[PDB]
Amino acid sequence: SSRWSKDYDVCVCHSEEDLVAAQDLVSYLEGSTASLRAFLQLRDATPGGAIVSELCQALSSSHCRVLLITPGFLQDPWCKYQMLQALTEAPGAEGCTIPLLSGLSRAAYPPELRFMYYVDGRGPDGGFRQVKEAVMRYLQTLS
Repeated sequence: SSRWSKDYDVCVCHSEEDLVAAQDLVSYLEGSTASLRAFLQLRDATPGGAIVSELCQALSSSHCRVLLITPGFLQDPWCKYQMLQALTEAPGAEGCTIPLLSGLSRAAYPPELRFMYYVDGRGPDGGFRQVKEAVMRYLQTLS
């Protein structure tokens, strides 16, 4: 059998500042826990110019995604314009991301995020690791 069913299963979009974290948390599931194949596609230095790529269905082909960033960094226009896919430009119920926030009242993230999510991980309670528990709540769909 060569014909594949999907190209991407899980993607962890985060800053290189936590390259070790994303790889540490992903390593847990990669083992014999979730039995999935997650990949980290960090921003790469473009060759120069930049065009408007067609609808990236690949990003929507994924099942789940882990998003871990700061309230000050995510506040940037790049993160907002990039996360636009998770804001409104989403598939429907796939490629869902889990943005971790440290007790933010819509001060760091836009109002578009308004939904039945409720960002958790406020104060120094180990929000970083909490990202692993967040993705665990998504598996509930496979019950």
